[PDB]
Order: sequence, then C-alpha cells, then structure tokens
Amino acid sequence: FTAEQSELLKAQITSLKCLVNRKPIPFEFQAVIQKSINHPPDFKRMLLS
Amino acid sequence: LPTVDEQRQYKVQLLLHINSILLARVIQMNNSLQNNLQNNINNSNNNNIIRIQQLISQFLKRVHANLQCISQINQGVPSAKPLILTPPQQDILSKLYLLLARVFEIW
Repeated sequence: FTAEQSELLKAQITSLKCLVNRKPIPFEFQAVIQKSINHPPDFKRMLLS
Repeated sequence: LPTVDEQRQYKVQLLLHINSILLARVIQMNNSLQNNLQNNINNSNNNNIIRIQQLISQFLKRVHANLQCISQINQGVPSAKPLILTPPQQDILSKLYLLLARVFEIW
C-alpha cells in the first residue's frame, strides 16, 4: 500500500468526515484529491485484463 | 498475465480514483447548494434544493462503500466487493463504475 495511496486515503477519509459534519475540508486534502483526479490509473492495462 | 497482487493494486487504484471524482463532485454541488440557499427565493418550496441534497447523499454513500472496500482489500478479506457498483443517479463517473463492476466480476 504505497505512500501516495495512503496519503490519498487519509485525505478522502478526512474529507468524508468534514463533509458529513458540515465542516470545511482543509485545503491540503482538496489538493491531494485534485492531484488524484489529474493522474488517473492506467485504465488501458486494466482492459488487457 | 495480471498477478493477484496486480489485480489487487488495480482494484485499490480504481476505487481511490472514483472516490476522488465523487468527492470533487460533492464539493461542487455543495458550493452550489450553499449559493442557491443564500441567493434564491421561496426556498421552502424549491424542489432543486432537496434533489441536490439527495444527490449528495448518493455520492457520499458511494465514497463510504468504496472506503470500506479498500479497507477490506488491504485486510486481505477474500472476495471483498463494493456494496454499490452503480453510478449515482460522455460522463466519466458512469464509464468508471462500469469498469469497476467488470473488475469485480472478472477478478
């Protein structure tokens, strides 16, 4: 479980908490999530399957 | 020739990526709901307000289901599968949920 994956995981858990508690998501986690969006996994090799 | 370890890494990556898109969409709709509540009229009788809240609920249910599946996958739980394999409600989320369903059918 890579360091980047673990970094995204905690950003997502925190954001979910903040959301369900009607709290703002601290900006560091939004950037982690935006990074995730802009660097998607290799869906192609997943297609080779 | 995808090993079990590669399959598992693919599953985690795809669940994480879908979560990021879901979460980003919720932040968008929430900002939109907040502006709508502040700027609109007759918000006692505004169906759009309820429908956005319901939609946000659908997205957040999926984020939770995907988080728990990641957690089970990391724990080595055999045949871990997301409790929700449909998209909420050209659209990238819908293509990725189809791929998600296929991954958890074939692996």
